[PDB]
Amino acid sequence: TTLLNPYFGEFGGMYVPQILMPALNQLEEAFVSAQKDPEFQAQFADLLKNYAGRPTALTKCQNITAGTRTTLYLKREDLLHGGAHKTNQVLGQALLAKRMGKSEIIAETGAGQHGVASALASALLGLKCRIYMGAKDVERQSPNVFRMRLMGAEVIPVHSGSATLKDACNEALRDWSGSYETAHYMLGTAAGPHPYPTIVREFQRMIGEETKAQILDKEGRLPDAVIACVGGGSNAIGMFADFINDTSVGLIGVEPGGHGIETGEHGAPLKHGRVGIYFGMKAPMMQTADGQIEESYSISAGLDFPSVGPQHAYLNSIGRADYVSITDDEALEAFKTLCRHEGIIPALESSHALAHALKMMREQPEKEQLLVVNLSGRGDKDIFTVHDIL
Amino acid sequence: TTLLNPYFGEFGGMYVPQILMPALNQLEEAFVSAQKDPEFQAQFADLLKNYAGRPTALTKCQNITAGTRTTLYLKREDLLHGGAHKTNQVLGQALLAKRMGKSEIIAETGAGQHGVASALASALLGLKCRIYMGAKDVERQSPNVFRMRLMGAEVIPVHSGSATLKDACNEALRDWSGSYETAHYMLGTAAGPHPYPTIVREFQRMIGEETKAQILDKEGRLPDAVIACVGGGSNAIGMFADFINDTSVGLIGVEPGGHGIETGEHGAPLKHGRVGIYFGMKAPMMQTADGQIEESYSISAGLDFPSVGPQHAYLNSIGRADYVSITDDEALEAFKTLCRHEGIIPALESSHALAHALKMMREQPEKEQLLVVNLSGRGDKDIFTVHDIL
Amino acid sequence: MERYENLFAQLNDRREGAFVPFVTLGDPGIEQSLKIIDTLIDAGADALELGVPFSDPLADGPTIQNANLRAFAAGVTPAQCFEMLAIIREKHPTIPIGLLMYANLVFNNGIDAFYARCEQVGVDSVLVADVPVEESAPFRQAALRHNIAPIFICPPNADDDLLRQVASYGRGYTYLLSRSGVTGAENRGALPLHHLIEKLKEYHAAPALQGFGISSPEQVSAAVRAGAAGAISGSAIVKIIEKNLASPKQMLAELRSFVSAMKAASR
Amino acid sequence: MERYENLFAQLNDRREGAFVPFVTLGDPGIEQSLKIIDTLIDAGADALELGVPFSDPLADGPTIQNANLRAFAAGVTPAQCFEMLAIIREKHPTIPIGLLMYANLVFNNGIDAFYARCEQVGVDSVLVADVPVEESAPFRQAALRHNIAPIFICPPNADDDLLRQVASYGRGYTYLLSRSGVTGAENRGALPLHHLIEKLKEYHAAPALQGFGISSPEQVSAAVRAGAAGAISGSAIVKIIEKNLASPKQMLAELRSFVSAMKAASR
Ligand SMILES: *Cc1c(COP(=O)(O)O)cnc(C)c1O
Ligand SMILES: *Cc1c(COP(=O)(O)O)cnc(C)c1O
Ligand SMILES: O=C[C@H](O)COP(=O)(O)O
Ligand SMILES: O=C[C@H](O)COP(=O)(O)O
Ligand code: NA
Ligand code: NA
Repeated sequence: TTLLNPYFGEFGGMYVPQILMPALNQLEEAFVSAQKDPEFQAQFADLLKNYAGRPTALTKCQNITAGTRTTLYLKREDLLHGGAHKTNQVLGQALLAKRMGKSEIIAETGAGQHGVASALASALLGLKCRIYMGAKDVERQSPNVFRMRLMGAEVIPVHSGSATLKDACNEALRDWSGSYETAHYMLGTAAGPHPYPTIVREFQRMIGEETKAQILDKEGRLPDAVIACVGGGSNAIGMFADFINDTSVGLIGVEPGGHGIETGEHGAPLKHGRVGIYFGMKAPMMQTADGQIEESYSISAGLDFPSVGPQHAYLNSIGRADYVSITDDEALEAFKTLCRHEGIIPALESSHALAHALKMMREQPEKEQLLVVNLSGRGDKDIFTVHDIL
Repeated sequence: TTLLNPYFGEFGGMYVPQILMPALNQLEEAFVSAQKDPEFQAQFADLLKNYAGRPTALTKCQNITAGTRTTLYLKREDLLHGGAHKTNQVLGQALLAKRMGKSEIIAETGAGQHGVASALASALLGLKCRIYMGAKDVERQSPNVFRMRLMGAEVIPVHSGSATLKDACNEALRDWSGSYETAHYMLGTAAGPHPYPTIVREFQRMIGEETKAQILDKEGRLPDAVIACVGGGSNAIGMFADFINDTSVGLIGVEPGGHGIETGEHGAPLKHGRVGIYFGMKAPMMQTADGQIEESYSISAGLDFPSVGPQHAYLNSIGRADYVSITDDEALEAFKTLCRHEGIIPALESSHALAHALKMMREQPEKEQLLVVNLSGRGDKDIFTVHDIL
Repeated sequence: MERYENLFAQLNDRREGAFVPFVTLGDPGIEQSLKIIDTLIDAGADALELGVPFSDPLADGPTIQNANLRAFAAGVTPAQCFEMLAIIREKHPTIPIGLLMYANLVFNNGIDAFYARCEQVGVDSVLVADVPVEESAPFRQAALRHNIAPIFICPPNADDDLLRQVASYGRGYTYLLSRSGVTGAENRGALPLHHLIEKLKEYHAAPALQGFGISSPEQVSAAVRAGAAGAISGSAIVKIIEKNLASPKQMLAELRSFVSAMKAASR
Repeated sequence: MERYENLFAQLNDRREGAFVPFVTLGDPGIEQSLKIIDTLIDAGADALELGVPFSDPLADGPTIQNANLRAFAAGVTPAQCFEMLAIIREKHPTIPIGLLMYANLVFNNGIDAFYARCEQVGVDSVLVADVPVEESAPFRQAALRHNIAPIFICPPNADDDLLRQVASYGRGYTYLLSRSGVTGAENRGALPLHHLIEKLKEYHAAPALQGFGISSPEQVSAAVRAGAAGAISGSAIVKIIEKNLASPKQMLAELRSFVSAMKAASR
């Protein structure tokens, strides 16, 4: 029995071993209570404003759109403390952990951004943080690993399975299965078992709320579409949530197409995978024909979650949101274009979203359209990657 | 003849070859005109707000000060677009360049942050940017050099002299001596010939203006002191300017003490150098007994300017501001402490300022004091340096 | 069929508890796993609990993570597991065979089709480790349509509503967890389980098999004395495989010695 | 003393322009620089313009940047330069000797003390390259108290107020820049300088020596024809040093050939 519906249509649920169900029910109840609590809301807003730097800017990109009838704005989550939107929801989850009387945080991370985010929130709020990270990811993200440790978190390499994000996800759940009485699991995206998809959307929905107010101020109308990359689905649902009931506003999510969908080396399970049950939820998964879970491939390390949030699968099924994919070369081209024409270095994750906006503009340059791209993070971390390719 | 006084007491002036004097007079007149122009002011404010992310947060650091009677706030220039305060004044200078009808930008850089800043502003505003950088600095700042080029600037290594910042400063002036009719020299600190000390302070003074309003809102009174690192003097004069007439507010500037003042391997010319004439101005310089200019040494690459802004030398001489120094090990300790206790990674430059605040707190823990440190930049760039030392 | 019911009746007539080993099918290869299983039965196993290799076994500690890695190195697939199961049933007509599965392998090609395949090969029960009672409806319904007992875990943090649900929905046996955490022989449960056991009997639940951390004879006799119908041991068995990979003959001898000892403790 | 005035009078009597080479003192070593200077004079230099090595010569192109680097490799200091100057004056009693200095070397140990040292060794003039007229007051005053002519640059972008100031303040000669930019033989000035030259004479300025980019005889004769009193050549001379570092004897021969040619062009 739960307070809120754990499903978005057929997708979602609470597919964890029975021993973890009390922890999920406890978290759901704490969340419902926090959402009606003016003191919790004031505390969250204060950290968002005075620690993280909200509200973030909405930047118009006239150099990019010159000569066309596209007007494009970027929502500047690259300017949030930590360099990516993940900071919003780790602060709310840290506060939920304290509300429940927990003193320890467990988190998983792939590219490391979620681990840095979890470590910074835990340092600020006095929580003891341990992070699980696939050993292959530890090897290729030494900078992030060192940032986590400078912030006082313990980083534990995971060598099982493929030694990447999914295996860190498993290990986090194995730990929580034994430590839930003292530790909160600070999950990194809008996926996993209920209530996580719902809590992560609500702790990211200020992205879309601010965007709406900002665009109304600057243009006096809502966007024709809002566009966001989809790794696990958090930045995209945070941008989409406030516009879901605005039927005229398009919601476009962009999964990584890797080397190309036809090559099979991609990370686009929503449109090109198959529904399965893993990580606590029923959702589209990267998996073999026999049901073994597989990795997502992208030039961008952070779009590596091999499934997708159940709310996105639901919005897709009813046709409220549209999902597309962008390849590695398209993302690289968008990264180069933003640097040169606007002086902003975008994360290679966010570059997928910007690449799809550029295609909408270039393919029909005389179509009048007001677009917002969620610039989910900054790309200083990606310059070596981009340098080596080039 | 000039419109504004080129001196702060005995310090400052316009010590350039005669051929550059028309360019300085032109710039001074354009600046005076821009400062009375509501359209220029609106345009500058719009870029600061909607592109750069102003206003920046003022963050209270209660974990750091626990157990003492110090209250400490950090002014969050680490959250400005580009990661450091330099972005404020390059946007204003880019606009002055366009106001004068110039289409090209020349800039110098040491650690590269000024070069990235100049390149981003020039990309946004349609200016063709060339950057001079000491070849020894080019070798040790490959990331910044690549960011400049991604943003479309031309980076030109300088091999003369010591092949570091002062030699790039010279080369920039040699170029402008021949190209001033089409190019504006976008100087990187509040130093050099008038009118640069004055323009750079006025294009950074929103740091102190916002701090004042923010502290009055949160505490209902002005700080007992505002504390900032001093490489060339821009972030510090931007923080100090609005408080100069508030006689109760202490102004403390922190030069790098390197390995220790007694070792001679430091970068503290204001308190430990000797007045000379170089880079267009009369000011305290790092120099030998015979008058040859020398480098500044610091663990932080960005506190490398071998002199200091003439306004700081003047504020010191009359005792309105106090200047101190912090060593490499003190800065490293402050860097570690902020990461672990507040989840913020500070630039090693800014860490000098924070280290002096920590000393003010620790040396007299029962003294009641409200302090603001200017957190001039983020320290993601410094993690390798810090990792290797440790 | 009613193999669990026949077993527990027989055992009750001898005042004996069940001893039920777990292994991962195909660890460390198909042929050796078949030999391992025959040895477990010859040495006194009353029933089998068997895993199908899966990419992400989130209820398992390192010992069983490694068994899965070994099975994958041997190329073991679910279809190969089903062929093994058919062969095990053809050799041994009465022993209860229960699967311990992860959800994605059951849902993959259709939940109903999975249970139908289990009935075709002779499996008696299925525990899906990452399906709590609250999500179990399609799994239990499909199990029952194909004469397969759906098994539920009764955790130590179980409340009364959960005990009633477990007792109502489960068949064959109830999996009584020794403790929180994941599988592993290193970590022994020490909580008193007497109350849960009595409550389950009060609610007419399927007989309880204690599992997780059972690695020694005294823990088998303790489980039976507390009122459980038996005990399951997996990591302890799997560790004997892992330590003897280089000597398949010695591996079977040690498995025999251990299962014999554990089974003796249930009498 | 009035060495520039005596020179320009003599030259006017022969309807000749002055040819004035520049070198950096101590490039490429003290002894060789002294020999270079004697050769320049023997081959026909009418006056000398001499630089003191400085760490940051911001008015100089690469050729002179390199002369400074060479002098520093030889350990050349300002005090060593002053000893050289005394020695040059002791050998040559009438030739005008002008310094081209950077401000910090003049201000270092006191502006007055610098000019006093120049008077003690026999220097006739000083041009401080990074002191514009607007900042020149303490420099010109100190120069005049020590019988040293303060020299100012008249740039191509000079307005009337600047011409008047230059004419009023300067003594000895006026440095007429050929063009914008920094020193260097590669880049030749081509602007007509006739108007500036006439305006300076109208305002009774010290006689004009054209400098920057003068590297060939035809440019010497062109400067004299336009009305200048002569011409200065530095990078062209310094390049002969740089190209002949390995053969000091050949270096002096080529310097002789070049200065002789440049001086012939002024007649
Ligand atoms: C982690 C990350 C993403 C992907 O995660 P979502 O949950 O899909 O938002 C996207 N952009 C940035 C910058 C990230 O750090
Ligand atoms: C460049 C820089 C400084 C030093 O320059 P100032 O002109 O003294 O402010 C200080 N902090 C940061 C972060 C910088 O990038
Ligand atoms: O039921 C199978 C489990 O593997 C038993 O737990 P264990 O591995 O801790 O013995
Ligand atoms: O007066 C000295 C300068 O060196 C002369 O210019 P130049 O080097 O271009 O000949
Ligand atoms: Na995904
Ligand atoms: Na300095």
